[PDB]
Amino acid sequence: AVAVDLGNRKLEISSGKLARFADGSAVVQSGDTAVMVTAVSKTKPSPSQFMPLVVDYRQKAAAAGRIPTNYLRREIGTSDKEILTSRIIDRSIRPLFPAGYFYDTQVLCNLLAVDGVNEPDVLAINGASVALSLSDIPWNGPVGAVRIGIIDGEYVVNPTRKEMSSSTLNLVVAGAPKSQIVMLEASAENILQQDFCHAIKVGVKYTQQIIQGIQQLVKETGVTKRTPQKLFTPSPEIVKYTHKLAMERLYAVFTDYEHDKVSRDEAVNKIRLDTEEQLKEKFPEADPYEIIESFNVVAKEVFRSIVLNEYKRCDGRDLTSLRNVSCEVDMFKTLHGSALFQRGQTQVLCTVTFDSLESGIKSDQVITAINGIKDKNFMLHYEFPPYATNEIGKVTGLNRRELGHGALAEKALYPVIPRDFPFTIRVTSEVLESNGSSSMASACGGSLALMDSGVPISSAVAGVAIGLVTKTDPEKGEIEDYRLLTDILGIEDYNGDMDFKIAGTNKGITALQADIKLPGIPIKIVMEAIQQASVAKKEILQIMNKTISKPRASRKENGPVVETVQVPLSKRAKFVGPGGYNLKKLQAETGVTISQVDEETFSVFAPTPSAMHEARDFITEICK
Amino acid sequence: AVAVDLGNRKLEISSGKLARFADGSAVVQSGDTAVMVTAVSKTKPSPSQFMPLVVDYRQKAAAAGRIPTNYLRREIGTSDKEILTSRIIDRSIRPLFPAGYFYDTQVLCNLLAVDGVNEPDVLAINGASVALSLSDIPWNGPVGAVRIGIIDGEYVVNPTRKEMSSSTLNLVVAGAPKSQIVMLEASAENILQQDFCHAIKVGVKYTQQIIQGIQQLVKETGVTKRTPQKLFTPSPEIVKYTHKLAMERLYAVFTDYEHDKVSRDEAVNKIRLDTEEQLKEKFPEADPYEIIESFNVVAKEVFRSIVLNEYKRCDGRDLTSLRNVSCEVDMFKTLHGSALFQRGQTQVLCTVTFDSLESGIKSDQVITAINGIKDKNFMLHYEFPPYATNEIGKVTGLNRRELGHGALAEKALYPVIPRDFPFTIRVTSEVLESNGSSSMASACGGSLALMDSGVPISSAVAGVAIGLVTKTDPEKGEIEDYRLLTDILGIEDYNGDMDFKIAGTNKGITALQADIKLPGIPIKIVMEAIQQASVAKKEILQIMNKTISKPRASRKENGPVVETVQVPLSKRAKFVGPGGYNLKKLQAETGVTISQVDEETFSVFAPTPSAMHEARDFITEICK
Amino acid sequence: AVAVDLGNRKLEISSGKLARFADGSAVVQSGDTAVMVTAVSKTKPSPSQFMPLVVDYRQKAAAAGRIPTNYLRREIGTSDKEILTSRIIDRSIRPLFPAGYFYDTQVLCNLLAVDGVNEPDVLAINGASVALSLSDIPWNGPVGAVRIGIIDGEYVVNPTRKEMSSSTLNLVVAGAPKSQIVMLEASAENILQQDFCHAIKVGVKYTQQIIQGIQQLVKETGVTKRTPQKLFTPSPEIVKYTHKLAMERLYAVFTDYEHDKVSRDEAVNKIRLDTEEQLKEKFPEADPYEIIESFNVVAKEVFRSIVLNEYKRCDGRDLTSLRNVSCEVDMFKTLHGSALFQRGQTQVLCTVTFDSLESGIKSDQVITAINGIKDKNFMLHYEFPPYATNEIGKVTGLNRRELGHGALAEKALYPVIPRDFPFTIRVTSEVLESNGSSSMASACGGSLALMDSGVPISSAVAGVAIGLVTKTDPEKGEIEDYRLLTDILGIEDYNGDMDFKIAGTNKGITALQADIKLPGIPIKIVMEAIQQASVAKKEILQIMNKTISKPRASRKENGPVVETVQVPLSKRAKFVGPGGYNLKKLQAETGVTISQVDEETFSVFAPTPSAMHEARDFITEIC
RNA sequence: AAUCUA
Repeated sequence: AVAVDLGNRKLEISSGKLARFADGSAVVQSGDTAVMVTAVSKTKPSPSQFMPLVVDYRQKAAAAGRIPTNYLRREIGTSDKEILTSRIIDRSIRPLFPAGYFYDTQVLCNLLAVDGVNEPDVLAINGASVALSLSDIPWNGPVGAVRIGIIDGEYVVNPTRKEMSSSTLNLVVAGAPKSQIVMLEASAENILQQDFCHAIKVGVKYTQQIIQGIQQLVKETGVTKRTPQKLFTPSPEIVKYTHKLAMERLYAVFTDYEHDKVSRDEAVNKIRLDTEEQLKEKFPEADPYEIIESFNVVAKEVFRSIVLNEYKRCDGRDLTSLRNVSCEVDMFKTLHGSALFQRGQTQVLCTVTFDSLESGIKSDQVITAINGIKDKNFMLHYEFPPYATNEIGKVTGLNRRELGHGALAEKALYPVIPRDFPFTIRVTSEVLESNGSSSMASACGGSLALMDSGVPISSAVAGVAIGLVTKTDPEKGEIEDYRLLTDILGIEDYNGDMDFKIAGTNKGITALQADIKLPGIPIKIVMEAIQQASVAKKEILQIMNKTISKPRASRKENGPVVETVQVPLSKRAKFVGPGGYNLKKLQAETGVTISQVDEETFSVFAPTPSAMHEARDFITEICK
Repeated sequence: AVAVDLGNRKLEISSGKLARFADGSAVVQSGDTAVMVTAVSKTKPSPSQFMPLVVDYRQKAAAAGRIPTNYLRREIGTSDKEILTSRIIDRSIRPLFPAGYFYDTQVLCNLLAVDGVNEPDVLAINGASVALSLSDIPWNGPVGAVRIGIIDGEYVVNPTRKEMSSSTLNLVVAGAPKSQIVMLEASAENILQQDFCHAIKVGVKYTQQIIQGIQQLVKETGVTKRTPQKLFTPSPEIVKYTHKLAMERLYAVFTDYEHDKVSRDEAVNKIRLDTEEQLKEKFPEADPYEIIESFNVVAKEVFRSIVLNEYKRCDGRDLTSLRNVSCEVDMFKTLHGSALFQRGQTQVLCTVTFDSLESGIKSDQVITAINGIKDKNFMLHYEFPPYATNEIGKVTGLNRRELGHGALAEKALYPVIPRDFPFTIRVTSEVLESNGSSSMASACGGSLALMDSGVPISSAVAGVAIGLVTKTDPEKGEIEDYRLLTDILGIEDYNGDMDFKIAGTNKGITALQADIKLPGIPIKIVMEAIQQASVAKKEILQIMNKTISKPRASRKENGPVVETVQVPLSKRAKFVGPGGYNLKKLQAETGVTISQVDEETFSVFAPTPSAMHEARDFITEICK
Repeated sequence: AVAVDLGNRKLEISSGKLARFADGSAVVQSGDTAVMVTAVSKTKPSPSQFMPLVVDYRQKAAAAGRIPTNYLRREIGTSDKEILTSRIIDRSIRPLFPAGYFYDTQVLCNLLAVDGVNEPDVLAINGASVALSLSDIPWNGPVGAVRIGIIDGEYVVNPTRKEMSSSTLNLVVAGAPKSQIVMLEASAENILQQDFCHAIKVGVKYTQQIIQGIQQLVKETGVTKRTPQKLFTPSPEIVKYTHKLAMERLYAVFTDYEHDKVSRDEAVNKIRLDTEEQLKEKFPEADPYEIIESFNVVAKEVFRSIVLNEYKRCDGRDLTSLRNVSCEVDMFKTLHGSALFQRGQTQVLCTVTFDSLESGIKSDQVITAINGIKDKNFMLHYEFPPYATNEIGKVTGLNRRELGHGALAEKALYPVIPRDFPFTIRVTSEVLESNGSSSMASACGGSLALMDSGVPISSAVAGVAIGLVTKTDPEKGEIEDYRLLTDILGIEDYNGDMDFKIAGTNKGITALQADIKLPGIPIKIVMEAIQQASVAKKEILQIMNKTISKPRASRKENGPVVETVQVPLSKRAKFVGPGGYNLKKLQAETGVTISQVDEETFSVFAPTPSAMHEARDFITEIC
């Protein structure tokens, strides 16, 4: 039992009592909230040629969570917040795993107790760190996670639920030893850049104390690490031979500025098919995947050497230039709001739909209605159809990537959404084409569609992704020099080190999500990435303002309307019907929903004036 | 863009703007309704030994303006209407794919906008044709698709939502060039054969106009088709050798009239096992699938040659004779209605259950799973259990074929269902044995069960499946000679050219679904198949009428009962309970449904008189 | 058609009219309830290397066949009673399949009609026996299945639904020929052991009558069984050679009493890896699965010979000795009740949560009827997370084992739960570690957590699992001698013959689930297993009484509270809001549930007193 | 998905 003091907060780490059969287990307690995290890793390599790591953060009970009704419903039973927490934990621990660790690994978080004051999500990230640190699973260095908020101008570490409701910043920092950053996930209320960057510095300082406490527990326990039967990394001899074969061909392809996404990928694949043939004859004993990964290592190295040495990218841009940006509005008459945002080869269609407040946050069943509430009656639904990348995939159910991307785009637009709007605002973003940051494209497209729809937002929101390419000597592991790329392509995210998504208005930062593929990056690099994104964001907002700069004076005339119709008491029985049968039937044939607000008056919501005409006829004929 | 004029309707076809990464994309607009359809086909051969083709039609109710109803505020699962539309689109485009195209292919329909006037389902079929035509996917000539209605005796092309509700015919025709028909799918309010037949030729004329417009768009934007790695068809010299080995044995098996379904299949399989081992020796280098498919082609040719040359079928029937039909009602005492319909070796058990009216208004707003209500309170649930074919299969959901078969039988019996019935009518059809058109047997058994249950249907409904065997030119492809088969077996559907399922009253037609496997059939064959089915339907109805000819004078004694119970204002709180808890608990353990009618009246629906005795006893003690 | 008489009840069994394409089919009718069961078995062996039998029991309607639900199955699925009934049917017919019958088999039950009087679950078990008996699927003798209930001290065979509500015992017996017992599944209202044992004897007698009726119909039909392409039992030549190689090594491992679960399994796998390599050289032509299964046979045989010959278990204790039992309560402050129960290397964490009574209903007529409503507002949710065995598995959803084990643990604790409790009682049992009877440990842990939470249960409930090792005649098939083991380990469960899970208080039996892996066992062995378990339950109940012997005088100070707020008619519209908007908004921002009592009263349920305070502020400010 | 050192 090791206690770590974080200002006025107390963190307690324990192990050896619960779940002794798991490879690693830990209990993290703050106040009266305890989280038990377990780590299991199979010793037999997985058939899949990557690192299979699954994080499942499960809430035992909100009030009384009980159980989903049936088995297939139970598969749906995973809530949105549990999915988001699992992705944060996964992003915090994935970079620290060794290369070639192709072994099935599962990290499970079980909420032993929740006091309703201390948040269990932060404790779950630390619990994952302690469980892996104490386990025999090879995992490079412990990590510490804290939350930073700003309450009346003061920075608070791990704020309570009450403080978070009055905070202008919701930043979660995961830090590696010697003051590195592994995960950044923020949601700010359009706060200044200087205020934002100071909170990152404060958060990193706290995570070092947690790492110190975890290191003390690890030493006192006497942790021994397993030796995996094989680490799946290409041998240096095969890799340097692949470099000799395809250095010039890949260099010419990556310096060809006439390529598009498909043309470039086909050109690289054409070189690959030639290289794999020659590689197999030279090394017949090599594993079939070892041939594949050797080309990927060589191609990635050549791709990064061009930007490092020449400061020019594969499409002829320099380190700070954006791709072509085009915007459109009100492309379809019937939609309440519409926009088509294009950025390079990334194309996103955004639609705004208004609906009644009751039919937007209120569900029939109270038990499932919890956690489905929206503060401003605002939600964003993000779709990534398989045809966006010319692929075939199932379209049943939202996966975790679409869920996280929708939450990130909703976080960016949330601060500018006005309060007390008469209707629930639902923004739907569909990625028609994907060659880069579709989620930040959904923030810009969603901003345009909101202004077109006529909802009076405070300011336009633009997002951008910042890449990173570093040169690190293996003998030291430190970063010598690096480049920051603005508005990265898909290949730059794939062959880079960080996909630093950052969104906000021209005068502040609204959301941030840094996905670092390196085992930590210095504090200095993150600040420069934020500043570099500030310049790019202002340029994007200039292009957006040309298409539309202010919200329309009013909503479209074919939009929803909210009004009241008087129903007398003597007529209440026939109008509503037995058990609300008549009202339920009307809401089915026509989209009009009728809600009772007074013993004599009923509020009728009509999604369209034409939909009003069918409903108004329905009430009049029943009225007789 | 290309504009196609269809009477007073205008069709707009466009491409090259949205979703440019897919192999083919198209936007089809009618009025303010726009639908985007994309087609993606993999270039590597599928491991499956058939053509994997998936069509998904998603409503995306953001176009309508009322997208969210559930607590997740996003669509969960697939609606019944969405599944049926995906089936219609799939049937329109599947026959036009070349033989041996064993490549994964997905067609996705995104509803960009809907105006509530023009139906997007018809535009989705045309969009699938344009997307496939402009793509590089190997696909035959363009397919036009229109919906033909009859309003005040006038034939209307692509009727609006308002006209579709006043139409006595809902016919969808998909046409190929040269006025061929690839898909027929209709439901009529017991209309005459002459009126039904005229609408078909009117619809085929309009689909040629669409084809001409699509061909112009293909000419304007240059379309080059890909060359697949290979088309998986058996080699001609392999097929002709299999003919030498197994022509005589298959000829004897197919001319043996003492075979049943299982014995005929075993006899053919015995020849297949002996032939395959000889084929492998003759062609050691041949693909293992090429050996399997070569026998299926030879067997299909021998099976069809007997019908064409000798006009005699594999079971001894002629082209017009029906199978033995046995009807029998009143299966069990407690069922409200029941019937056991036997048609050859196809056995179907149909049950009728009377539910409350309140159980039929389940929409997505009330319950997340089920959306929509039936115009008449009547639905048909169709089951195809795995033991019907002596097979093992998952008994879970996600069965597209069962949903499609149930919809076909439901609309076959829909026109005769009486209006303003006091109870919801639920017809459950189970296939106990299957050797043919079990779906059509669900209409015959369903009407027998409806009459046995006491429902005053207007007239009896009988269904039948008409097969087809053609002898086309090996080069021209023109249909030279053909035979229409009445009440086909399973092997006649598998080895045939279409499964022409048409049901109706002795005086009219109520439903039709033509599943053509040929790349279009002449309009003359469709008309002759309709006439041939009219004669067969009369014979089936005569057999059915002997078992039962009119509905029973009253419902069964153990049928549902509805009457009110009066409670005082003082006892309302105790009777209803806190938040309706007492009513929901009594109605969950006793089985009755209680709905409030007035301030003193409660309507109780009891499925059985015994159930009302239990509910009455519970009311008495509560009222004490 | 054959009619079998069971006292005042009548069974009608017929075949040959419905679904003639299936391998086996039968209709079993009692009263106006008819159940149709089919059996399909593939003739091509499956590559699963075990018996792939799946039993699916489906009902057209819920609440005694009064609410149609077949149409809703597409998006909703199968309810838990359908899962439990399928499990019971599977356990009644699985042990009678021949060894090595690795062929896909599916048994499906279709409720043709239900009258709301005769329960179709019992008829489904008999229909599975008749359908398999008349089929060509290789299967052993027929099984008769009856239900026995005690109504006013009288034993009733196949009691009606109305009778079952007034019964103190719900016992389902599946019997084999020669009065053998195949499946036992009982829940009792804390009845005496002697009354429980007599009902088993009565049930076995009634199942013999059904078997004689089924055998008559089989003879009349003239059933001929198929010859399977292969039976996948390991060859005796390979088994005898594996014995020579691993008899001595496995003997030392199983007599090493310092082993724990992981070390013992690792030591066994060490021998398996070496022996399986030597086996391949001796029989290169042997099936690779045959090599695997031959070692499993030898290891099981050596494991059993130690118990029979020496009367010592693999961990050093004797046949009637329990494992080390550790109990602990009140570990987390905010939990309404908690308990950590340890039994050997089995660890179970049990939590008690109080909710409002309205949480039992699901707000929908069909959905609430599908899952039912618990009689005493009490249910137990049982989880078996994959880290309990150091395994990786899909964590979303509850499989068949988790649902059945949770129902067994809920059955044990149900008789002692008090009535008229102001709150809904939810018990969550999580298996942190598993090495034995986790479900039985969930009854003990749940009893500790209920007393700690302050629930006034009538008596503490303890459970245990009894194993069985028999020396059966190679040809005669009779049990020469046997040993009953108390509180078996997982390895003794794996290599044993029975999972006799049995729970009860200090003065009666509350639940029982016998999982027999043999093709029937004599009723004398069953009687001794019940007696041996009563001794073990006494010792367990004494240990748990030291940790906590009586429920706490009151619930925890941070538990739920139900209050009442009075609102005027003028302020009702503002308080409830448009269409109950404000009430639902509060229910999502604080977790409190407000329900209308009358025109003036609203009842507020708050999980914590703090939630009551903040919600009370909202009511005052909104008014 | 069933069974499964649960």
